[PDB]
Amino acid sequence: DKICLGHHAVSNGTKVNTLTERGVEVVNATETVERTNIPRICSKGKRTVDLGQCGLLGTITGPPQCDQFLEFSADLIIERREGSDVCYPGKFVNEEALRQILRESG
Amino acid sequence: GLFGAIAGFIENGWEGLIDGWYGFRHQNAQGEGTAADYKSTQSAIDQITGKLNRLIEKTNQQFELIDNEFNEVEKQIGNVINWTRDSITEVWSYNAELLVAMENQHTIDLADSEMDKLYERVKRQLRENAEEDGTGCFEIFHKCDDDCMASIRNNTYDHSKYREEAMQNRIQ
Amino acid sequence: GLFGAIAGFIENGWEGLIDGWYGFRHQNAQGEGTAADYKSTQSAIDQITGKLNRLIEKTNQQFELIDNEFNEVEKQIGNVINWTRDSITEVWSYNAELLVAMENQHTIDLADSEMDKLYERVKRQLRENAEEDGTGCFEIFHKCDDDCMASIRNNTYDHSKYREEAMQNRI
Amino acid sequence: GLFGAIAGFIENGWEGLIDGWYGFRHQNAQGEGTAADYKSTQSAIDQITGKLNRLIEKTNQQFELIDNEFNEVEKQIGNVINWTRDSITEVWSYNAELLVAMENQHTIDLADSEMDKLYERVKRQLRENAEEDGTGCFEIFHKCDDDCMASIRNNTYDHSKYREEAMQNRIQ
Amino acid sequence: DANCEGDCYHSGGTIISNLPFQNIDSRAVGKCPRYVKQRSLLLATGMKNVPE
Ligand SMILES: *[C@@H]1O[C@H](CO)[C@@H](O)[C@H](O)[C@H]1NC(C)=O
Ligand SMILES: *[C@@H]1O[C@H](CO)[C@@H](O)[C@H](O)[C@H]1NC(C)=O
Ligand SMILES: *[C@@H]1O[C@H](CO)[C@@H](O)[C@H](O)[C@H]1NC(C)=O
Ligand SMILES: *[C@@H]1O[C@H](CO)[C@@H](O)[C@H](O)[C@H]1NC(C)=O
Repeated sequence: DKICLGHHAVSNGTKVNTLTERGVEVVNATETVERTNIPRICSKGKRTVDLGQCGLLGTITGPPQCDQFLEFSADLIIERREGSDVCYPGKFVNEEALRQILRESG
Repeated sequence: GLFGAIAGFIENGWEGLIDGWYGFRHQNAQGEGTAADYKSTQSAIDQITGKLNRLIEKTNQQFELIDNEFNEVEKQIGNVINWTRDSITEVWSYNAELLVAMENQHTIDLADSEMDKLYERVKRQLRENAEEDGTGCFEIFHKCDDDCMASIRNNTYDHSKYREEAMQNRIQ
Repeated sequence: GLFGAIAGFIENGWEGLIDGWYGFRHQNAQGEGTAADYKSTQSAIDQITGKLNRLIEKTNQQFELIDNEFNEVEKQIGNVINWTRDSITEVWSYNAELLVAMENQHTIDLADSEMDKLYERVKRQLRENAEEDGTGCFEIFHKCDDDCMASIRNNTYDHSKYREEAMQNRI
Repeated sequence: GLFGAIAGFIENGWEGLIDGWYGFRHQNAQGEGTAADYKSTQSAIDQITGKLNRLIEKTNQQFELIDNEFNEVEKQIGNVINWTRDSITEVWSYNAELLVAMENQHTIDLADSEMDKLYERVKRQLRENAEEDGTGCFEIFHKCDDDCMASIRNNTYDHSKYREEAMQNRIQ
Repeated sequence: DANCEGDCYHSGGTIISNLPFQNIDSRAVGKCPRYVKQRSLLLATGMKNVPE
């Protein structure tokens, strides 16, 4: 009479890397690096402001595009590529600092 | 492995055993039989779980924009930022690849230990009633029916009630 | 717990063993006894100590100020200085929690080994004059008085001077 | 942790064993002889090699010059860079010095593990024809000629052929 | 989209994931997995596979 004791295995396993070897088959592995993107701003339950054609600095001065964003209140602020802060041409001294102030302004 | 029983003297795994990770396969008068060992299999699964619960559902920190994709920031500061970010990416890329190798090396040896712990425990139950060939088997030297086999599994084997019989066949 | 012998075949620790970390507990006709083993105990302590000398009391570079609590700096350079510091704090926090987790994991297995190494030394001391109980005990098949138990402890046990009875009693 | 092999119950190494890393050294009627075991010696080498292959000569990111050795940059931006550079340099040294030790610790227990794997292999090979001395030797209880020790090495040893003679000499 | 909830935004969308590392945008903002150059780092969740 014999009694023998062993471990399980599978036909097609997954190769992994270790301290000491490349491509060593194992029973199961799972991924550690996320690659699946969601092509949308997921904004469930977040007070969101989509500035659109309004530039984030245009909320301070109020050019015609930003007439609807003079006193907004948000948790998530979105700038779009078509946003222009100005109507009469000009630019803000220290623009980005003021933008960084406004993005976390609420 | 590190304890040499996943590649050392257990030659291969048992693709049929889907009951668990580690288990018994006996042969006796009544015939063949295969069962898995819960107390061992769960000891390694509870351990991999610890690792996963440590790498997954981390609550990472909140970071803000310092760059601008639409209106590029000043050059000299844009380079200090591009430079700094590129450096941190080195660290994390290194930290990520090293951590997995550390963990994957550990898990692969960790499973060995559970095999050797099972093996070297069953052997002690059969104190002088059996001898180990060295393939992961135990040559039993007495009549071990399918109840005697299940006796071994749930650790009810009374080595004394077979000893005098076993010792006899051992020396002749 | 890679070697067994702490949660393994060894049932539980002895709270009474205050001499060292590992030890012997013998039972024979002359009575009872319990003593420590210097070799195994000191060989783990020496290791655990070596870890402490590797983390404790290590000097670091001098870092000066680039911020200001009172007269705040310009914002654009501030959010950069902050974004960098917050990014290094992640690195050193991850390095800390990981180092200690890896450190403890090796520490605990480090004590398994030294337990198991002690158990295996004794087993080959008494060669065929004793059998493996399974709970960390050795059923000696020859009368081993308190002077003989002392021989096992200090590694003066000569198995040939008892090897004769031994085998006669195992059969 | 460690295994008992290297510093433990094997007292010293063999400065005369240049054939490999691990090896046999029997003694018998016809003399003394020493030969290396290929499978274990290569098994360790295939492992340390796997470590170097991970450290030596790997793509390293291209980094550029934010600083200036001839015309020093502004003191305020320059103190941020000097600070960022020094903060990373600590990271890269914590990582390196830790990595080398974490590997050195693993490598030293690695080779230790391979010896025990050799030792406990041979034990099983001579089921009951030998007892372990405890210094890393096996007192063999039959007569083992040169083509016997060689059969022990290349794993052709049939223990059933020598067992009866062996089991007699032991118990007495 | 108000149907999904995410906390890691980049110029191309949201990253909703429990993994520690990401490989989607190095400039992603919010509560994000940290960026790695590697495309995939597989963590072992089983033993050495020794088949017949
Ligand atoms: C195997 O790993 C994959 C990785 O995604 C996981 O989804 C699956 O649940 C795992 N299966 C088992 C049986 O572990
Ligand atoms: C900084 O990197 C971004 C991409 O990450 C690039 O578009 C920009 O031109 C870079 N700025 C400088 C000054 O190199
Ligand atoms: C940087 O962080 C500190 C807290 O550590 C905060 O008080 C300070 O306002 C931050 N810097 C800026 C420019 O907001
Ligand atoms: C930065 O460090 C360099 C040496 O690496 C030194 O020459 C220079 O004076 C330092 N700059 C500042 C502003 O401390």
